[PDB]
Amino acid sequence: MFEARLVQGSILKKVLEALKDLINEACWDISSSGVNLQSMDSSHVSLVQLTLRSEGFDTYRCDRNLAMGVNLTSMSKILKCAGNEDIITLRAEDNADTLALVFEAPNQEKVSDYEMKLMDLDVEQLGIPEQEYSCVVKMPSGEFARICRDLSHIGDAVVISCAKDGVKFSASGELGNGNIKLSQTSNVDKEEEAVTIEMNEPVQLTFALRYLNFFTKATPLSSTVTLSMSADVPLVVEYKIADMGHLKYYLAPKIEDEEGS
Amino acid sequence: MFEARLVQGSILKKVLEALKDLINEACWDISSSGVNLQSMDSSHVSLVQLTLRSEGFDTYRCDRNLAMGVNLTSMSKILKCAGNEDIITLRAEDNADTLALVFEAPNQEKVSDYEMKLMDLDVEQLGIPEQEYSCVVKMPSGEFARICRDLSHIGDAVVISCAKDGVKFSASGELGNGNIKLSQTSNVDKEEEAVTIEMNEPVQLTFALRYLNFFTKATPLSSTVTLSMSADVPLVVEYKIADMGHLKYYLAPKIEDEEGS
Amino acid sequence: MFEARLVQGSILKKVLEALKDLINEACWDISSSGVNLQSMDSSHVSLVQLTLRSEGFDTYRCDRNLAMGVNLTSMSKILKCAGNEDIITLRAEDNADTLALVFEAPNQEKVSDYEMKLMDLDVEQLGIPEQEYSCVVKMPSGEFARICRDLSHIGDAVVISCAKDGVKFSASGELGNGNIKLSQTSNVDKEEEAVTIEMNEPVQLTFALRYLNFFTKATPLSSTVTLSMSADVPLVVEYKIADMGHLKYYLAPKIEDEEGS
Amino acid sequence: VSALKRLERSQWTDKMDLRFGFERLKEPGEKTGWLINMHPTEILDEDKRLGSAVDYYFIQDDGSRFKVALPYKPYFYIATRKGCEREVSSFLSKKFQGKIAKVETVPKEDLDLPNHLVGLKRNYIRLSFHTVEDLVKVRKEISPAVKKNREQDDQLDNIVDMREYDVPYHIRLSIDLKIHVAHWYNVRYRGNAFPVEITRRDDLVERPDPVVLAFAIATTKLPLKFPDAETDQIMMISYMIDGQGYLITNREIVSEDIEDFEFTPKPEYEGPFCVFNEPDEAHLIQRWFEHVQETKPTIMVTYNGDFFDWPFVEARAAVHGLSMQQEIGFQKDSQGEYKAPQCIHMDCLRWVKRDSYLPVGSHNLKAAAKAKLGYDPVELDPEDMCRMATEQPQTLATYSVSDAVATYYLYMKYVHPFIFALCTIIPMEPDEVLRKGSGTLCEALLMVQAFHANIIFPNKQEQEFNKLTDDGHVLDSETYVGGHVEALESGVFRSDIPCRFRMNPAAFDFLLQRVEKTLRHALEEEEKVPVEQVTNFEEVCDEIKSKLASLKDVPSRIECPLIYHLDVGAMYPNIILTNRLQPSAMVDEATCAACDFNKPGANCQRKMAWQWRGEFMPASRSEYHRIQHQLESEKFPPLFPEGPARAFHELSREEQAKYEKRRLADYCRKAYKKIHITKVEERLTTICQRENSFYVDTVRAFRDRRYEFKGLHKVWKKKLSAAVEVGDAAEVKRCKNMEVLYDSLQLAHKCILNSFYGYVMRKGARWYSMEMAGIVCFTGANIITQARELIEQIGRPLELDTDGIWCVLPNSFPENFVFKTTNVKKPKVTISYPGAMLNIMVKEGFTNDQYQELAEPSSLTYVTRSENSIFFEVDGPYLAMILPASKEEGKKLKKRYAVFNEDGSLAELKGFEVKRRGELQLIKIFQSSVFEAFLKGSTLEEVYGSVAKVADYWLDVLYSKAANMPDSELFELISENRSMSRKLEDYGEQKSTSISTAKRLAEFLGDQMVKDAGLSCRYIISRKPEGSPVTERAIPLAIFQAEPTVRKHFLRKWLKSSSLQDFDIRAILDWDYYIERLGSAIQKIITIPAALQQVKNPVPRVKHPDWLHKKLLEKNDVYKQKKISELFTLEGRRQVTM
DNA sequence: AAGGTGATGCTTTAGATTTTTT
DNA sequence: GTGAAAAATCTAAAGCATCACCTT
Ligand code: SF4
Repeated sequence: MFEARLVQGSILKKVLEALKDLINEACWDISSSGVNLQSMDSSHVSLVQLTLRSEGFDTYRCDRNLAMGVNLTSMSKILKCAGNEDIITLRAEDNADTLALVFEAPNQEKVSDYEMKLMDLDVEQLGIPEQEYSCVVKMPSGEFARICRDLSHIGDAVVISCAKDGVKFSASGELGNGNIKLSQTSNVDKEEEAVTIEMNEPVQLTFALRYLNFFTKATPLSSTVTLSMSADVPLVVEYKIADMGHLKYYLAPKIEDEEGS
Repeated sequence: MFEARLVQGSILKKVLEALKDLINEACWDISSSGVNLQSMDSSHVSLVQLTLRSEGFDTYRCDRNLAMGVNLTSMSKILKCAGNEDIITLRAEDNADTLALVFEAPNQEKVSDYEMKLMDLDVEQLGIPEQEYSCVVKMPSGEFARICRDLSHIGDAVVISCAKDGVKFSASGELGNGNIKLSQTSNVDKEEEAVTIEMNEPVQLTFALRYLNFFTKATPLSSTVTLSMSADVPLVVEYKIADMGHLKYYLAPKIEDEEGS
Repeated sequence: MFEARLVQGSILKKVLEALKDLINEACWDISSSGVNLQSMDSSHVSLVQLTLRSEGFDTYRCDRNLAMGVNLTSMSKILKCAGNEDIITLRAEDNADTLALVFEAPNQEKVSDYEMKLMDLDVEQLGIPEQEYSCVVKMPSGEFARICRDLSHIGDAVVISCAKDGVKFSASGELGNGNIKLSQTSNVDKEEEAVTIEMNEPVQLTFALRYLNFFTKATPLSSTVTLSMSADVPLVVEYKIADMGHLKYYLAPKIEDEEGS
Repeated sequence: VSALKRLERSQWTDKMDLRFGFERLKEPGEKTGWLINMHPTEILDEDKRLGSAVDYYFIQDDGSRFKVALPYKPYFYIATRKGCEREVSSFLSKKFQGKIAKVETVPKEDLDLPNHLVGLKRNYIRLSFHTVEDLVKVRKEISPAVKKNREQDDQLDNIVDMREYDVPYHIRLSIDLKIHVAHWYNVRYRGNAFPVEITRRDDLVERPDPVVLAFAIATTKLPLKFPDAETDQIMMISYMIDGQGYLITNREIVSEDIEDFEFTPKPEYEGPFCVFNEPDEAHLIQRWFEHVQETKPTIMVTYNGDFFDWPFVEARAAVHGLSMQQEIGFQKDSQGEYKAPQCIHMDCLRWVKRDSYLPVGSHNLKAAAKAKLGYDPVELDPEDMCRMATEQPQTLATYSVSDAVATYYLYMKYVHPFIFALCTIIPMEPDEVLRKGSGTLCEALLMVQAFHANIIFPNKQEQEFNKLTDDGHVLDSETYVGGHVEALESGVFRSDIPCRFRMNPAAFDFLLQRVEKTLRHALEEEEKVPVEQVTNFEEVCDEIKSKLASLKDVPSRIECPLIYHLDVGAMYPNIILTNRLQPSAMVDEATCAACDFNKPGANCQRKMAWQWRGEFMPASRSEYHRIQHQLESEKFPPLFPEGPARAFHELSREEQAKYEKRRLADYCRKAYKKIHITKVEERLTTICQRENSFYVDTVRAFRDRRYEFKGLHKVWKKKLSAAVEVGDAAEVKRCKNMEVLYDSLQLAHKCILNSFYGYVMRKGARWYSMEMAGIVCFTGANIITQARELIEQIGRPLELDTDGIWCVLPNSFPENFVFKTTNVKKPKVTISYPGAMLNIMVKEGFTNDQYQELAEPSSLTYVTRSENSIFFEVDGPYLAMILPASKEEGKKLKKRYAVFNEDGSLAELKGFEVKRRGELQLIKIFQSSVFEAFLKGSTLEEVYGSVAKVADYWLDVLYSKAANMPDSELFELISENRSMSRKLEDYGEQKSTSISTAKRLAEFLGDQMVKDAGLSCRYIISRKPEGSPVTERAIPLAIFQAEPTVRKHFLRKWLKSSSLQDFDIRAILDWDYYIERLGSAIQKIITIPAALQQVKNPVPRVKHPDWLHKKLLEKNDVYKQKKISELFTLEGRRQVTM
């Protein structure tokens, strides 16, 4: 039996309300190391990956690797019922067709044990190996949220550039264009609000801006995010969740093809 | 005639905010004891009893009993003009179809007046029997409102079971199902968030959630809600409007007769 | 070229919120004395005047008289995704067909740029003569906004009736008519709450009530409002700013011709 | 009705028929007759007993006419339990003493009876009375008392079903003794002591020329208000006897005298009129009445005169010391019509309403005249016609005689032969086939054919209430899913344009092994010509192989297509013929098990599927039991005004059903957000193939009768061309009479045939079987989706419209081939190949091998045979195909397109807004212009450019606000012309723009403006009162013709602008809404289909919906969409457990 | 003094109805 | 004149973003 109990439960609420928007269907996977999600979106354009490590949990007890394709907008709607400081316990049996969620209220008086059924589906399984990422920056979450709400009123294609002067977020659109330039931090005493850069070569890439709005629903999850990019590789958006684990939003660029040249 | 003044405007207007949508026809009956409303919507399953006592009003004077056949949706569009502390004043004549509203500012500077018209009607007034209640609960309005708008997204029919240990709210549907358990609190100091349940025998019934959504629009009116139920008796939702009044929702349960067995 | 550095952003931003519904597209006027706008309504009824003086801002730098036909809704979208404490630099060119906006933050590490195209627009300019107006009345922004937005529930047009004893905001319609009365205050210290009535002669006027609802969108921008009128002239509504700008609304009255006699 | 009143009516009608020259035969003798009229009339017999009869009205060749009163006792049938037949008669023969003519037993077969072919007949009890009034008395006595007993399920309680009770009595005489209208009869009157004898003479068929009186009027009217029936006077009246015309005017309202004049639109119709002028109305009405007396007509002709002309003339005559009753014989009846006691009333609008196959856009005089007759009558506006006549009334005379000549010749060429050919088989008098709908006349025809088979007739079914399908879920509507209508693509498909064709080589390999079979079947079943007389079989059967191999090796090409309408002339008759499906035979398993014919391995079952659709309440059984038990003892307002309070348990079913629907329309409106849930499921029907063949054979008999009559029509048309080349008058006249008789007979037969489907599902139809329409339309969808998938394999489908596919095929496809045959009957035979392969694929999957027939009834000999008349006729290569596309996400327009014939003429518009009702005149001349201008061009972009060079004209007009275009034709350019359906108080709380403008006219003119039904509401939307919905901006066009200060006052009180100073039409009309309407039209028709075919936007003046433009720019973007799976390596595949 | 949280207006879209073509 | 489908409105409800309040 798979039982995972975690004390402060706004994190599991927000991480999956950020999962509802991007994809319609996901592949829950359980093992000894932790919970894995390696399901792509319905458009076969962008990917979400979750590794929620077991050592962060208050209580973790798992039998073996098991994959079940639970829908996400339903889990997000039922999970919205939980409070912002609840204690969350996922429970699944060995071979049952229903999983349960236990929410324990901060008042130590209210208990809320829900359950939902399962459904079958057919989704590609994909595995990402390790490639050097030429440019990696550390972005505050709210700053990135204002970025994604700021560029998306212009158009739908985003330029994510990384040069010696810093990082650039651009977008063209029917009403013109927008260019947002950010530089690294030097003399700030705090880390959760600062921005840090590291590079190997200048990177000039473009990505789908709508899927960044779909991504950035996990802004209040944690105040930091890793933006990683290199030549001809999918864009990496690493939202770390406390000491729990991390999520990678994989945004496949729409690479320019040599047609007119 | 009829001239009435009430210093606490909110306790009136929020009351009528509870009645903007559920019922659209009003038949006021006024006497020396106060003002009374007994309405029942075209759905023929919902009843509203609204009593405001004469002593609760700041200044009260009336000549004779009157029948006021005026639609109730209209003045909910009209009593939101007044502010929170803004003093409410009612003016009515012996046999005039015109009601005058005056909003006397607490700084005695800003006053107003609006006039309203009544229609003709023929509405049967149904008696309200005084029967013992099997299960009653005095429980905060905010928590009940949260329960209602949280279970309104999962399913549409609700199973409410008021047992000795507390109460269970179960919502089932295509999205899944979920039940929420509340118990009585004993070590509570303040009474604006305390809960208390009295028991004679356990009552389990199946209700409707959209009627409950229409009921709990007046959650800022009062901090305590009295829910009473028995065997095949309509739900009584009692709001203690300040100290003067009580608003009583009578909801006939959707009793499912045995047809499948 | 044209440079306009403005520290407090709200005194621009909220202004757009007060225009995007009233005028869909207008011609702007700039000068070394600040920015002057004479915008004409879409349905050809009302006029709007904005005078934001130069030293009310932080910095201007202008060469000559320039007129920019910036459409209101798209630049409203651009400012919709900015910050309140954000400092804004407007940049304009003499011959190029673009306008630049620079957002910068007090934390110095949040800077962004935007470019918006422009289109040529022909708007006639009217010169309203300066007349000594009989009725000048001062009310706070909040009560005037609420009385307009809650008396519009009554009818479709208003009649204002000023005498020595106060002003009468009456309005008639299908559900009835409502009149609003104002008294005088002498024991007030702070000037926003102070209501005063200035008399030259009692005045009768009638005005478009929907335009009063559309007028009360700049109420977060100001704290007090002055309504002024005289014999058979359009209403002038002034939301005076703290020596940063100035606002005028011209609502042409719908005078009652003697058609029944 | 008192019997004294009936006797007075009978003697008055006898005298009135005497003065109209239909003298009754009282002496013995022979006579020849040609029936033209049947009426029910009380005739006193020799026993001095009250008794009904039918008056037949015969005319002869020389003009002599007479009447015959045939008495036949009214009767019907009652059903009793087995072993309780004689006892019911015994009870009944001692409880209506002096009332029953007689009672007997007539055994007949049933249609829903189990084990029906063992040899049993459920014998009924036949009850016959004397008069129709007593018939109504006894039916009102007996029918509800046992009808409720049958619905909920003393010797009287053992009767179970009153059968055949809604039939008219005279129609039962027309069925029984076989006297139809418009046949020749030999009648022997042998005296009073015996009933008159009538026999059918079929040797003579030549149609005599009757006496017909057409009439039309003009009426004086005060401006802006239609003429009334208590102050106005008939402006003049024109009328027609057998082509000859007389007009009667009135001097006090005409300006000079007018003489005799003629008016002929074409040599086919001659219009000689003689004009009479009289000082006042008295001489007018008396002269018209006495001319009717002296001419003695037999059939009247009006044109929308049943609701306008007759009531106004009657109301005007009854006040001026006269009476329409005592002078001409015209008055109201129970159904709100004008039925003469001695004459047949023909309303020529009903034929356009029912039989003309026209939309409701062509019922007025001008469009219905130009749609069938072929000429355009003179247009006159009713408002200014009085003032125009005051200056000179000759154009008024022209308009009135144009009305008269149009209605008369519209009758005598089209309505007269078609109606007089309908009634040769339908047992209705002419005033019944014209008035009743297509359902009732087919009901009477099957009434005849099923009386010929000696089977009792089903009752008109009771309407079902509180429908229960699976679990509660009370259905608002229960329907069968009809024909799958889909437009698969959109845009242009022109004959000489190149189109990219993908082709599956597997399908071509499939046709490699079947060309021999297809061209064997093309002659063994479609021409009935065996191959042993043709010798060119090897030439075609290697030419097709060579062409199909040349197509095979390149299954991806770019060349011109061929457009084919691969359909069936009448698929719904053809399937019901082929499968032997009967509305009296579709049964479940229990009744088949009750039959003793359930042998192992039987073939009398046939299985079929169909799709069932339901729109039902979200409530359950409990949530409906609660509202029906709650509504028990509460008061309700009575239907009669000023009535007492009345409760639920004595309500009629209609009003209580309406109240339950209203209650459940708001109980679940606030509990489930929706009122009905659309549910589509599958159902399976089992059909017996041995039930009475009174329907499938009837359809077949009419099909082969249509074929035979078409052959005779063809040979008589060739004879008519030879005859008009000859020039001998008598033989030309006889040949033309036979030609129009045969043409009308075949047109009547096909009009019956097309409406056999439409009768079965009708409310109040005797053979109500939902399963018939369901399975027949499901089969008609399955065959056409098989055709569409085969075409999607070997070409491109374009449209499916539940009658056939429209198709573009490669130009090198085998299209048609000839055959030299040594047979004398068919020396040469040509046939199209796509039709042939469709025939062979539908006789590889739709062969009814269980198609059962009778051989010997005595020995029960049943023969199974195979025949499929389902044929895909091809309409040859058309020139152009037009499809529009929708603004809405994904979906596109259905059941609407525009196809052209070969020579560039318009072949067929269908479903478009050009000829709708309720549409503006700006969006109709636009469509008519752009379609005729569309076909120009060379390549795909040239066509869109050429049609944009004409569709941008109607944007240049609206942007310029019609400056140079005169305002005289502006007024009708915008005006709305929708029509009402009910009265304003019938609508109740419902609100819309037409209701709003009718209420604006209610407070602008009198209440009598909106009391009459079918009001032509006219309204436009103004500009100044913005913010509100467009309901409150619906100002009438009626105000613009009124007095100016009235316009000013009503404009001030309506659009609410007291400061307005200009009142021009050019500025009061907001052009943005009209530009939006024409833009939605142009992006329905042109712009979106052009974008869907990878073509640059033809007209830049209108913008696409947001889903179109974004995708367009993306496809024309430098970066190209790159996915993740093709971008980056994979891992594998997996599944998820329970 | 700022982010959570609830109220509430804004916005879009399914849908209920009528007329009409098929 | 079946049924399927279209055009054109209100219309009522779900979801959302933005602003007022309140506590940490
Ligand atoms: S199909 Fe056969 S078993 Fe069924 S009703 Fe007909 S004869 Fe009887």
